[PDB]
Amino acid sequence: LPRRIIKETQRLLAEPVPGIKAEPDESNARYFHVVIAGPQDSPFEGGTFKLELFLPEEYPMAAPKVRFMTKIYHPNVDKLGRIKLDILTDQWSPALQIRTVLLSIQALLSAPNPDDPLANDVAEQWKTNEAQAIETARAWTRLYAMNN
Amino acid sequence: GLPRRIIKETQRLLAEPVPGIKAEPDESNARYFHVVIAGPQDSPFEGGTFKLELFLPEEYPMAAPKVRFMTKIYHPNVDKLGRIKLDILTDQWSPALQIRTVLLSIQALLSAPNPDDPLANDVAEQWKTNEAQAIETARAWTRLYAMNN
Amino acid sequence: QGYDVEFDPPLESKYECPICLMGLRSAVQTPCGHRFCDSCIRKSIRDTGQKCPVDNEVLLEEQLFPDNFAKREILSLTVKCSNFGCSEKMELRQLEKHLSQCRF
Amino acid sequence: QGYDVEFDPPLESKYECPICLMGLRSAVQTPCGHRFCDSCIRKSIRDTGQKCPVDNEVLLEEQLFPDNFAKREILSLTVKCSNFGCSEKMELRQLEKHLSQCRFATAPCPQCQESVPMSHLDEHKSQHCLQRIMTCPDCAGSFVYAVKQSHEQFCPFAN
Amino acid sequence: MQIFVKTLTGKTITLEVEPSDTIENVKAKIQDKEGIPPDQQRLIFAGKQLEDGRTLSDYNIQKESTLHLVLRLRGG
Amino acid sequence: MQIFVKTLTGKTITLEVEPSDTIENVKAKIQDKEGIPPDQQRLIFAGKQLEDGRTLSDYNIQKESTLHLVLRLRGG
Ligand SMILES: [K+]
Ligand SMILES: [Zn+2]
Ligand SMILES: [Zn+2]
Ligand SMILES: [Zn+2]
Ligand SMILES: [Zn+2]
Ligand SMILES: [Zn+2]
Ligand SMILES: [Zn+2]
Ligand SMILES: [Zn+2]
Repeated sequence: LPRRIIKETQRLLAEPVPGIKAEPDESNARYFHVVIAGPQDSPFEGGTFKLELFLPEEYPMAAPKVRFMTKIYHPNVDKLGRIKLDILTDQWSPALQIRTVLLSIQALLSAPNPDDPLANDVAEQWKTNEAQAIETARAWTRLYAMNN
Repeated sequence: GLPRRIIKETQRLLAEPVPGIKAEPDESNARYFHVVIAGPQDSPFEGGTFKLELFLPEEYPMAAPKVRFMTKIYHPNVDKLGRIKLDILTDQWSPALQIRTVLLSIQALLSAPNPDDPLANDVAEQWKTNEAQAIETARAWTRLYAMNN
Repeated sequence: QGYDVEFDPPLESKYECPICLMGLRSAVQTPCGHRFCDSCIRKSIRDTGQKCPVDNEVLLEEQLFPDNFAKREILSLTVKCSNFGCSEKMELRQLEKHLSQCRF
Repeated sequence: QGYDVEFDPPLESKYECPICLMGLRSAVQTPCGHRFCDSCIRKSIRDTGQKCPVDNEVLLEEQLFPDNFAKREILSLTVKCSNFGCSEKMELRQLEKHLSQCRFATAPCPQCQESVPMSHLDEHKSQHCLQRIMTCPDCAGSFVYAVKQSHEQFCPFAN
Repeated sequence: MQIFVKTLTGKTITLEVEPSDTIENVKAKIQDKEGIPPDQQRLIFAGKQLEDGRTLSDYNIQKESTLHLVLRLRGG
Repeated sequence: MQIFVKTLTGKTITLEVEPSDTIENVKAKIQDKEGIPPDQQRLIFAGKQLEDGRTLSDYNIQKESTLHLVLRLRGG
């Protein structure tokens, strides 16, 4: 259960970040049940979004596998919960850790990007009709991301 | 401009003296050093106190210090003029080396004379062919010239 | 792949590898100006690409150099045994010497 | 050529240049594992020969590299101001910035090029520094305190 | 005020600043201690991506606050 | 045990030994700490060059005694 992972685990278990919860499964030490909170001044205020994070055999030399297991109206996140994020989408660094990944996911919620989209339909509405797209983001937050 | 190197080295020589090596700058010139080294243990020169004079050229530490014995010493690697045949001072000098390391090597040289790379040829010849006589004269030269000064 | 061992006092961040998170085995430094294990950074240039992991700056097999200065310093840190009831302390350098003649 | 400056705590020998015996200015490490100031070692290659001064290994202009990790830790070392009454500490990095506005520093005059403490260069307009520009009391004309004697020609203010 | 920052590796640096310091300055003072150029830094605080022009007081950062450093948002 | 050694530059290091150690392996402990290979080291004590064959107790070295290290390229 390689050393890099173990140290990194107990490092973020002792230094938990505001509104990010990440715990390994009792069974598999590489599978992390994650919840990130809707950030300050975001469309997703008061929201609690679950995530399935997993460390591949390659790690840390390759990026982790990450999905949103809660539905969220967001131009960089598709209907399957797959995520368009620089870190684990493409150019990755083995310096990076779970901590930094999860922060960057949080940072994605703070800055939705229609100009670098995955959900092509959402980003279209997000660019031309910001107001409504934000209201729908809030509505999806309220329907899916509370009391779960 | 009395380059920090020299200064830093100078106040360490006074504060952390090497056993049986005294080195103080002249009251006039900071680069000129009155030195006294002790005739080391179990040597020909034991009981001796030898005055030397060490000078730092303006190149220092990119060139070696120039040092000579002022005291008379029967030794194959020290001539009548007190110049010393020691590598440190000749070629392949290093600017990492310091006055301490020069003087320590001169102290060492007194314990371990070298007839094979001579300067006083008459002495070295004596030292190779008739070592016991040369060594006994060495203790006498020590005795006459390197005590009570 | 870095030095996995109980350091005491515990390993300071400057000798820790950003990639593996352990004592810098055969440490190498970038011209960028940071440190990694020779093995670890070389794997980062194999797979993650020609970049410094900590800056996203240019980095090639060629311009890595060994921080030999750092490597001693590291081997001079005192460490404990890793077999059960040992509790002997030593400079890291002779951990392998002692674990040949160790108790448990 | 290195960093000549009072460190407190005093400089640990690991950042000391074995040639000049100071804090490593633009620090460079050798392949044999040696720390020098770029300038110093490059002179040691010029005049002493192509070798590391400490272990007698082979060395050249090319194969030395800048120890950027060591240089930054160097500039983080706390140091004291080098003007007289300073009594203050800072990281080596901002010694230069602090010497601009040292409370106890000495600054030559814009007008008199007599050196003057920074505290008192403020007070060196009202109390005349010898080329300071007086305003005539009871006639209102600008002239340099040097040249008063000749302005006493011109206080015959018509109407 | 002294404020905490967590670099990529996870270890914690502490920096002396005042509230009228720009983020620009914080990244410059991070560069001096970690060698990461200002371009290549992204500071996150309370899940908010901090912008260069604005100040610490504009995001109301206080004494003993922990910034988190990550790498540049170069979306792809 | 725990002897002192003054390197070329002035640094004073400490080396754990036992009296029956050779000068050879002392010169090895210098190399590990200071990078200078044994061939280029010369060790001095009370004005004597210490020889590679003999032991520390053969020169009457003891607790806390300071050896001095200098350089080679001799016979010139
Ligand atoms: K260091
Ligand atoms: Zn590593
Ligand atoms: Zn053991
Ligand atoms: Zn230097
Ligand atoms: Zn070397
Ligand atoms: Zn001051
Ligand atoms: Zn004036
Ligand atoms: Zn007038």
